[PDB]
Amino acid sequence: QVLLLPKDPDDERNAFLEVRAGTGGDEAALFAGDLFRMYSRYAEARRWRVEIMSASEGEHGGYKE
RNA sequence: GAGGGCGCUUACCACUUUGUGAUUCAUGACUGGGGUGAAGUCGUAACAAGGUAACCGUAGGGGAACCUGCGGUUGGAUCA
Ligand SMILES: [Mg+2]
Ligand SMILES: [Mg+2]
Ligand SMILES: [Mg+2]
Ligand SMILES: [Mg+2]
Ligand SMILES: [Mg+2]
Ligand SMILES: [Mg+2]
Repeated sequence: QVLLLPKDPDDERNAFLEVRAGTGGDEAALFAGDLFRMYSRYAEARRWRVEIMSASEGEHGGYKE
């Protein structure tokens, strides 16, 4: 029942969280503004730095990338 | 002796070889389009007079649907 056997490289490194619109077009680019709101609020629960480097917005709102 | 056989020889002829051409299948850097997409970008050309009535031939032009010229057609509308 011992829990920490293996090692893990890359495991503490910072991420590049990319979110892209799938099927739906203007609405798949409108749920993508709610996955970014899912993880950017999760990264503030445990004190991380979101850094919006590139973002192209949808027509009716959200993010297409 | 006549005649036959063997040999030789010539004629026809299969193998095989050379030249060139047709044709069909495979393939080829690349390129012209075509078809299918439960989402993208740029427009809105068509269907209502679709907001420039559409369309046919042809010609020229333009990212693209197209647009314009000349002729034609009604498979156009409104005529108070
Ligand atoms: Mg139109
Ligand atoms: Mg117009
Ligand atoms: Mg018109
Ligand atoms: Mg027109
Ligand atoms: Mg018409
Ligand atoms: Mg012109």
